[PDB]
Amino acid sequence: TWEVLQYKDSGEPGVLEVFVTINGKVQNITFHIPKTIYMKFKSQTMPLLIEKSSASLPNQLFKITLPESVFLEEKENCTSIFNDENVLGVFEGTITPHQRAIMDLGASVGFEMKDLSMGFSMDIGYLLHFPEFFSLFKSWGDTITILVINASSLGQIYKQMFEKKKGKIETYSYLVDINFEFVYFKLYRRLSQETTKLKEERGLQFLLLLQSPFITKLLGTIRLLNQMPIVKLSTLLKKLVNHVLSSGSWISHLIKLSQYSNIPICNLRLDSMDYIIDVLYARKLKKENIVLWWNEKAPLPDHGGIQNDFDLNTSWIMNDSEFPKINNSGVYDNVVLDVGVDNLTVNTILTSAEFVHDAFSNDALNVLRGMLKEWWDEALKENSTADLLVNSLASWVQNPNAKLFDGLLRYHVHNLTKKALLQLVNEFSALGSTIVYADRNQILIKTNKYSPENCYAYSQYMMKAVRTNPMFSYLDLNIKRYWDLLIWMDKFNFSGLACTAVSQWQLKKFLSPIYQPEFEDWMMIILDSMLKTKQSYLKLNNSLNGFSHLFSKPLMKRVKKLFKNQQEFILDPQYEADYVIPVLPGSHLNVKNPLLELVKSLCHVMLLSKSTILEIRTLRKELLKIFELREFAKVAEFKDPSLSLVVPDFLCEYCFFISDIDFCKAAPESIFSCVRCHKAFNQVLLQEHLIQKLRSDIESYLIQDLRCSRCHKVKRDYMSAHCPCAGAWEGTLPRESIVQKLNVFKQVAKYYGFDILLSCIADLTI
Amino acid sequence: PQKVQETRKLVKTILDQGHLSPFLDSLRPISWDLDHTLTLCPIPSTMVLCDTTSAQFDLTYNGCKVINPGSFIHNRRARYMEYVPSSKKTIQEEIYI
Ligand SMILES: [Zn+2]
Ligand SMILES: [Zn+2]
Repeated sequence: TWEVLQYKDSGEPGVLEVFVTINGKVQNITFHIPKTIYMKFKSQTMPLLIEKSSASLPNQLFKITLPESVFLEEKENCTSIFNDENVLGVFEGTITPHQRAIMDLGASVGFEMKDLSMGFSMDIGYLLHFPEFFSLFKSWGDTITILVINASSLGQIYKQMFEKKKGKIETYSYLVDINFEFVYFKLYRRLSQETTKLKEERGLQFLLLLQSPFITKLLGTIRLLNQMPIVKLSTLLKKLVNHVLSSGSWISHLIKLSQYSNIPICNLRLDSMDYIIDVLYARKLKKENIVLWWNEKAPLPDHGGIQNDFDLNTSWIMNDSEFPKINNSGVYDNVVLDVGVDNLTVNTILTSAEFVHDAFSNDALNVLRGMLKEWWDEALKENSTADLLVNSLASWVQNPNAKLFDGLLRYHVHNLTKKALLQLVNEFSALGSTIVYADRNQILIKTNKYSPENCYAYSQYMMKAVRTNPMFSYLDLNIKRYWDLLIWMDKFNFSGLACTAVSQWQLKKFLSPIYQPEFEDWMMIILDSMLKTKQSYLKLNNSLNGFSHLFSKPLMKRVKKLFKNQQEFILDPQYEADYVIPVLPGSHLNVKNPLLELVKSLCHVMLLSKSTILEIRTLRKELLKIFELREFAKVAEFKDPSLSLVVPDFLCEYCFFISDIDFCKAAPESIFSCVRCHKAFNQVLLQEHLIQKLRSDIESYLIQDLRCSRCHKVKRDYMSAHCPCAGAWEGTLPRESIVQKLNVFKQVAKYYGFDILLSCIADLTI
Repeated sequence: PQKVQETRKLVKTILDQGHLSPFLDSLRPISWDLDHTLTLCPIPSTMVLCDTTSAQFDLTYNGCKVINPGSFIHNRRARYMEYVPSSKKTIQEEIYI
């Protein structure tokens, strides 16, 4: 037969049941498929179908082909070529039969696979369950069944949503068409009763839409008659009615995905574009004759048995991710461009280009590049599915659940991304500008220019001059803000005037409550003074020279008064609540004088002004005189109150955004929700990522190399007591730093109420 | 038989080597404090050396009785092992499924 709607494996080995379409009708049919396998030796043997072969391995090779029955009846049942005899290891043996068929047959295809080779218009059914509320529907019936106000709200909510979605329904009415009755319910026997009644009304010629993100999928297949062809999918009844009326657009989108990807409708998942990318990449890899590292059973890339073992390169590859993000703090009287960036992963994969043993295979990378060029061209021609694919590639290169996931691939892509971000910085600086900040999503650039109204032409020139270089052909360079004047120490602690004044300071959050308003007020005064001085200098014509003189004496008067008030009231139960220093994530250190903490913060912000250090320094002295603190006393030195706890490369799937998020320096809204869209993140997912980071650091401590404490050589041997240069061995990750990391983890867990991470921390000790 | 020879090679390696992980830490990292728990120096009286990739067995070597119950579900049979401490017998057991 010459078109497919579903594959699924029979109970017996090597046999598929298949659902095919011809002459209008769906038909059930059955295919017999061999298991292709590769084996490797460093000696010849050929006792037995077996064939000598050649194909690139992942970083003497024979192809082998059996029906799965005899393979199973030999491999773990008989002394055979599958046992010992210098096998360096099987490779593709994990690929399930239907997952082989989906690659080599597609949709545009008992019956032997040896002779098989490479307008929907039918009925739909529906079963979405919202855990008690198993909900049922047919595209050829007039009532909806729900398991255990109801009727009234259902009828009018249907009418309302139907009115809201008339054209959207009508344009897909022929796929799925509308008013209906309803009924609301040991009770799980009804599900088998309903599904059997459906089968009796339609033995074939109808398609079943299963479930939605509150999944119970496997138990669903237990209650459901397993023999249907099924599209698997992963007073608040508005949700349900909206899904019902969404159905036709879903079928349209799925048909578009299938017709593009050449994948049957039942097998692909809307929930993971990574799987579509997997099957398509697998097709091109085998068509370019690469031995395929597809893994069905585990995340790890199936290199044969060797992926079971620990390896120091592999563990470094898996553990490591952090960009060498640049942060040049200072005051900037120049205009600063807030350059947003996107498509850096896509751009670098496109613009990319043993002796090297953790590089991903150059052949497979070439296939990924050429295939991404193919997808990109089809996105330029507005294949919406191809654009959705290219946007989703950043997930697939990182997602361990991808069938062709490889740690070396993730790392090869990652460090290429790093190198290209540095080359982008090199280009911007080569154009005479200077970089305030840079990471994988953003660059802030000093312009060597003084007014935004002069620069709206020059900025677009600059951005175009970058993107016209071939190295950056595909970047989404976007001037997201214009800063007239910028005070900057990190991306959680800055203020400036934009073209209108904004101020955000994690520094502020660690001051006691009575002084937090005071800090903001003086920040506005400092910005106003810097502005007045900038424009004053520009009317006379580093422009900041003398800006302290517009407010210094008022500031010292104010601080004398506040010091008197603190001596009056810090002890007082009437006022002590506003002098309590807050407990916070990454709360670095203790402090005994909160006014001194405010003054330290204000002086530190002003000491960012590289041109003017002397006037701020003298003002800092005369302020610290108020406390009888010496100018260089360690009590008066500024150390950042926030200890960063960054989770690298966190993914917002709703907009495919790859952000490092800092649980201490970020504001809580930027932790619990995205910062390009504003969808919220799942709490258990987030705790899981923190546990992955915690265990990554414990492992990274335990697997570390030791280093000689005076000549800094690495300890190359297993049983020396000290280095041959007489120096003792010391860790490259000293224990103190790891205790500090665990301390910030316990603080973060206590504050945000992360129960699972807290249990993990507790189970380390106890 | 190949199975006997390889399992004898396994247990004889482990007990002569006296230590459950003879491999370098670069091939199997150990928490440095707890390496004393992998060592066997007064050889145990019995060892349930469960290994997913060898035949079931109940060898004796230097008086140490070493039993591998193997994979739970193998060749359409569920498998489990009944060690009798007061006689050191080892009755293997199975269920077809
Ligand atoms: Zn988002
Ligand atoms: Zn040394």
